Order: sequence, then C-alpha cells, then structure tokens
Amino acid sequence: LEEAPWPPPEGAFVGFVLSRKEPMWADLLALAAARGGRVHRAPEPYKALRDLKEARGLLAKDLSVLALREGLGLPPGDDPMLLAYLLDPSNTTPEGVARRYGGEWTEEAGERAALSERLFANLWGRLEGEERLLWLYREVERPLSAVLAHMEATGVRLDVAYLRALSLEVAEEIARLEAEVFRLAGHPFNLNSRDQLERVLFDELGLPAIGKTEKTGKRSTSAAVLEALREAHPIVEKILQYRELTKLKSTYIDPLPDLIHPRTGRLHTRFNQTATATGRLSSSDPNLQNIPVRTPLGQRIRRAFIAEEGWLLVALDYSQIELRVLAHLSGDENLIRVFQEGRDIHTETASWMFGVPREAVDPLMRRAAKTINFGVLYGMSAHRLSQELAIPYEEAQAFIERYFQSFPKVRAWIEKTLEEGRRRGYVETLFGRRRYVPDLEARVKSVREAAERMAFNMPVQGTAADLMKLAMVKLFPRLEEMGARMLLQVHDELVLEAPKERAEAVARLAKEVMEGVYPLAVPLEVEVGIGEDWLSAKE
DNA sequence: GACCACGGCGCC
DNA sequence: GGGCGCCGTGGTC
Repeated sequence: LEEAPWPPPEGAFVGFVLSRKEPMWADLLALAAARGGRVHRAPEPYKALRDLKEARGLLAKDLSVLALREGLGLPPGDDPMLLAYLLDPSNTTPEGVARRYGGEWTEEAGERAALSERLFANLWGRLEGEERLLWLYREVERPLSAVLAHMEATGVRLDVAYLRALSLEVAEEIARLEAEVFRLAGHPFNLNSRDQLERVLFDELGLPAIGKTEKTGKRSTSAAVLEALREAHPIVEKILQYRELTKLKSTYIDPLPDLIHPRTGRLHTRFNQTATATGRLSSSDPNLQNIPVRTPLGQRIRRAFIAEEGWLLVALDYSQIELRVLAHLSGDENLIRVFQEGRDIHTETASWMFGVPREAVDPLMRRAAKTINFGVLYGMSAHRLSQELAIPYEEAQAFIERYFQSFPKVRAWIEKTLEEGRRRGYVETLFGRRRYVPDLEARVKSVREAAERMAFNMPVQGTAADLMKLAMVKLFPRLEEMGARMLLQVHDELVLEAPKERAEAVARLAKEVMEGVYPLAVPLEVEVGIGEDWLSAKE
C-alpha cells in the first residue's frame, strides 16, 4: 500500500475509529480512505469528513450518523457488512466478517478502509448469480441504511421531568412491598438475588419447587413458577409486582433520562442492521423497541415519549402481518379467504375447528384460535398448549388436528420448507433472504426438533421483516418531501413525527404506503393513531 | 473500572 | 417459544 495525502479520490472506501460504538456520543478519533492501493489519512477527522460525499465502508451507516450530527448530510453508501449479512445472516460484525473473508479487523481508520475494499471486493464478487439476494441489497439494505441513519440522528423527544416524578413515587411503592415481603420471611434479605429468594421460598418456606434452571440447574424463581404458586402463598403475588416495578424502573424510568443527548434533548437509539438471524432489525443503547405498554405502569412510561411541541406522533401497526404473510406463503385458500373476507382470523378460525353453527357463542373458543395461530407460527406443542391454555394432552392433540383439517397447506408448507431446508441447508423469505439451519439432519430429536422450529419460522418472520424493511425505504423519501420524520420502528409497527398542520395528512399516506408496499395474496391491514405522546397516539 | 455467565423479563 | 437486548447478582482480572 502507498501512503497518500488526505484528499482522497472520488468514491473511496472510508475507514474510521470512533471513541466508542454509539455514533451519537462517540468522537471521530480518526478518518481515512482507500482506493486502488493507496491509503489516505486525514490529519484531522472532523474537517476531512467534509471532503466525502458519502460513506462507503463497514458500519457506513454509523459514520453517516456522526457526520449527520455535525451538520453534514453525508449519506451512507456501499458497505461490505451488509453484503455478508445477506450471504449469511450469521455474519453480524466486522471482526468475524473479516476474520472469515480475508482480513483482520483492526483499530486503524486506514487499515479499515483497506480492509473494506478488499472485503467489498471479495464479497461483491461472491455475489455472482445471486439475483434475489442482490435485489435485497440494492432495493432494500443499502437504501435503508440511510433511513436508519436519519432515524438515529433525529432522535426522540422524551419528557424527563415526568419520568423523574415516576421514579420517586415508584421507588416508594417498591419499598412498601419490600417491607411486606421482608416480614413474610420473618427477616429481610436482598430481594433481587434469585438465590436468596430460592433459599427463602423453597427452603425456609415449604413451597413446591416446580422446576430448575437451564445452565446451573438451581430451583427457578421464574414468573411462571411463581404464578403457579399464586394460590399457595400470598407473598408470591407481592413478589411478582416487585419484580414488575423493579424491571420497569431499573430498565426504563431511571436509565432513560440520562441518555438524553445534550445537543438535542432527545433519545438516540442504535438501529442495528446486520444483527438478526431472521433479517429483523434490533436496537441498541438504548433499545426503544421494548418500551413497556401492557401494565398500567408500563403505559405511564410510554406516555413519557412525546413529540416536539407544535408537532404530533403518528403510530402505524401492521395488523398481524406474520399470519397474513403465512397466508400468502402457505396458500391455504381457506386461510387467505378469512383475511380477504375482512374477517377476524381468531374468530373465523375458531368458527372452523369447532364446526360450530356460525361464529356465535364461543367466548373462550376465540381465546383459543389466537394461540393456535400464534402457535402454528412457531409450532407450539400440544403440551405447551395444555399448560398455557387450559386443556388436557388429549384435547391439545386434537385441536392441532382439527386446526390443520381447516388449514392443510400450512402443514404442507411447513413440511415442504422443512424438507427443502435439509436438502439445501437453508430456508428463505419471499424475496430470497436465507438463514442456514445445519442441525436439521441432527440425530438428537431434542436439538433437531428445535432446529425445525427455528428453521421454519424464519420465512414468515424474515419476509414480514423484508416487507416493513421495504416500506420503510419506500416511505421516508415522501416523508422528507413532507417535512415529517421517522422516529422509531418496532418490527411490525412504526412511529413518526409530523407537524400539527400536516400531521393527519401524513397518516393516511404512510398507511397506504405500507399497505401496498408489496401486495400479497392477501391485504396488509394497518391501524393508525395520532397523539402528543406514544401512549395517546393509540399505538 | 472493564467485562463475563446466568437467570429473569421487557418488546415484536 | 420464534426473534432480540438490558438488568442486578456474583464473581474475575
């Protein structure tokens, strides 16, 4: 390689060492590039960030973020990382990617550009005759890296003072319970140590140990275990709530506020692109993809996510996309009809496996269809259905059958793909995204059967993902062409920011933009909500 | 302080 | 139970 004066030729391979992961808090320690066999090093990374029109290299989307925060647009472009993730969703980091395709991931912003190139090469080449895959990299992955980039920069408005209020009130409720339980033990004891509670519940108290842990195999103090001891002791209930409050506070009410960027007053997440096996996205430090919403407590927490004054929040959730995906995927004319007839799956499905005159008088039978559907999706075993839903391992066996009688192609599709899996060694989505599953031909019924569940769910997840992924890529442009922003994405639902003025004129659009991203043998339904905060946006 | 395994749990 | 990522507890360097 030959050392060259900073000014790099048009379209080189970037390379940069941050002072940490989160581009939003990091400091560009070093900036560099690599074209041909010449290494260009910026004596000053910040300024140099000006001589580039795009980010072409690993974690491209990342340097695009910092650039974005410094006022510079600098969009994210080509990126090996993205290509490997498509060839092998197992490929999730630069370290391993290089350590797998020729190169040592180093700490030099220059050795990195020199790694990227040779990597993009080795990789782009490897893409010989991979139409589908390549369609995803060009039509979805590369473009999306940008949408995310803006997503990260934009950040999210969070009502800190509020969350602070919660923290102190909660802190109290927690304490009242800590006292109650501590008494119920005739002596206090750290309540966060599952170990101490084991010795307290099972040993000290004569409570029946229902199960053990996987790794070490101790007596599990799990929620299921305890719920299963609801009746037994009263201390169980109270301990359950304490676990609730503690989770919510510790993981949300407390850590959130401090993560507010001082230069924005907004929460800046990290939406990782190549980190999932199904092609799903995932968010890091902080993860705003698990913001509570079920308990009263978690709902109040959701409130704390408001929008820039004079604006509003737009929440759009794809109505059960995985089932519909399956529908299109499977072919069960009987299932698809249910979705097309604009009928309530859990209601009609229920009205089928029971041969019940119409959809009448089945209050508990609808609680059923849900699990069967959300069961078949990842193959829930009849036993787990008995435990879960109240039924015997004689009815759980029949339900699975009565259900398939109605939806044959599902079963078929399951076995089809499964088979195909072992022959090929991987499974894919509607667009061609594949996930290798080696243990399909494993002798251990235990491991194999698991391999199957993993192996067969991937398509109805990866696909559903690609769907949204596409949508997100389609939408954003018209977004900016409207002055609105894309805040968060949660696998099958989105959250946007529009000004009170156009706010409602945006929903209508985003909806129809998603609903038809890639029409299927069924219609993609989408619910929408608008409000000053996440909870009220009717998410 | 930086960082690991593990049980436990929040969202999809 | 399919897919993620954060959190104390306990314990290492």
